[PDB]
Amino acid sequence: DPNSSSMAERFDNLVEGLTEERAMAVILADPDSLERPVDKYMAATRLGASNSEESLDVLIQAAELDPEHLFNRITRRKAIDALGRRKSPKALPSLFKALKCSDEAAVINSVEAITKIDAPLTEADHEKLLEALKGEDIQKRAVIQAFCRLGVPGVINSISPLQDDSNPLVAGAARAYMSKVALQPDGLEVLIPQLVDPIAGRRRSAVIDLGDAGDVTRLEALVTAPVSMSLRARSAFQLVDPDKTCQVPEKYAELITQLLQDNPQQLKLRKEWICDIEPTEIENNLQHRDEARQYGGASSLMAMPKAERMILINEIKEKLWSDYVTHYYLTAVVGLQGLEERSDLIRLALAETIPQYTKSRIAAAWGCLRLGLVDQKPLLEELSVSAFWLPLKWTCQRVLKQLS
Repeated sequence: DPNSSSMAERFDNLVEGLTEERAMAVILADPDSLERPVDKYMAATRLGASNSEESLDVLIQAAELDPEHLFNRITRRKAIDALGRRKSPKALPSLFKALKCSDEAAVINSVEAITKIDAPLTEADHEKLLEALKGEDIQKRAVIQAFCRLGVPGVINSISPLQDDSNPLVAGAARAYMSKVALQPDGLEVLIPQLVDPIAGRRRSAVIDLGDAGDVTRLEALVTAPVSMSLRARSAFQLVDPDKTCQVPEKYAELITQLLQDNPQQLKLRKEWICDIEPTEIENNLQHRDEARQYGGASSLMAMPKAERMILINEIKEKLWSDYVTHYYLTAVVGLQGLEERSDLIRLALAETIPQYTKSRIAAAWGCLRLGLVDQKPLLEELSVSAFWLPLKWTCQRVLKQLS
């Protein structure tokens, strides 16, 4: 319910799906013949949330849909995301033919789907997946990361010289593989400056790759990279809790804590990202498309003397509280600085059940500790056990054990 505190309007897209018996019926038909032809996409999405063997073998047929059509290739794409969600090895033959295809969006879906299934691939399978590797760089990067996560060392001869590909998106991936799969943790030093590259795609890539690499001594580098906390948290938990056991070793517990508290004034920010300490400049940066800029806006908002802050915070909030981006930096600034006057936002954000605003529950949980909001314990105790996302489940646990 954050549209109610909102001059800005966040519009959801609610589409009415199908049942399972109706989905199976329409997913293979010719869309020329269907009452509501849009039903052909929602049937793959719906059968991916199913569990029956009959529905899985219908998804395999939608994954083998004749691409001479335009309407059947889209449905083939969603059956392939669907077979990745189903995580059954029965899909593997379907997905490997998609590798051989022209529509390269179903190739990139099919690889990621094979990654999700995490089944044991054969020597022949590794070779077909290597054919996909010689596409173009956005596809190469998905093929390398598939070997990196599947943990497939036969292809070491192919990924190895990519480490010197000119595109950091391909090369970073190939160095991740060399660390994770071939156990040379040395290729990663390139990524540490790339965590503050002027080009946001490499900055995000570097966060992505350093977690795929499994070199936990890179954890401190993630703490301060101007990239979305969610990405940094996800990669940091791939290093400290590789098995998603919801337990961080207490040797790292403070380095994870400050990654998750995401203090904009202690992140590594270039001069161009830091805006002036003025009402309209804080507001552009928070509205910017790039997180590096946004951290600079939240950086200077904190820097503003408290009196004007208390109003700037308020006006910005009544303007954009439904913007999940602005909703996060507001919650964080209140909690990081301990602004007791805006204790209401720390409680609002922690109660936020709409999944988009999750990072804000993290900022709110750290704010309850900083502010001593012990009345929130029945809600922290709830998340400590049933919060779906690990960095959130773990944050509430840390706050509970030291909330007095």
